[PDB]
Amino acid sequence: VYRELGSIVQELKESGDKLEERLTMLSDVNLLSASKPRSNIDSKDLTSHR
Amino acid sequence: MDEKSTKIIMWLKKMFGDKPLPPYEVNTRTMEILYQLAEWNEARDKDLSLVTEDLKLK
Repeated sequence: VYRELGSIVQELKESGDKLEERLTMLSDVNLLSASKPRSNIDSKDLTSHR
Repeated sequence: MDEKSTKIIMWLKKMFGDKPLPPYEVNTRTMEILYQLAEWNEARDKDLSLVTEDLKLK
């Protein structure tokens, strides 16, 4: 009984960890919709600087 | 006149590289023309460099 419950807890834990990882990824600011273009030209935008 | 003259001589040295600068009549008019030309070339060279780098990126 102890081995069986142990397996169920592990499966739930692995699923829980994977979900947290995905949520963290989806909350990345660069992925989030059309923030109003930045008013300042990004240092990485070489064309606008030129 | 002494500053414009220096700019012209430096510019001519840059353009003619390792070749001895040819002797020319240094008068007020020849210096003005050379000076306008030097300013124009410098401004265009800058513009062309920026365009060339951008085209590489594109």
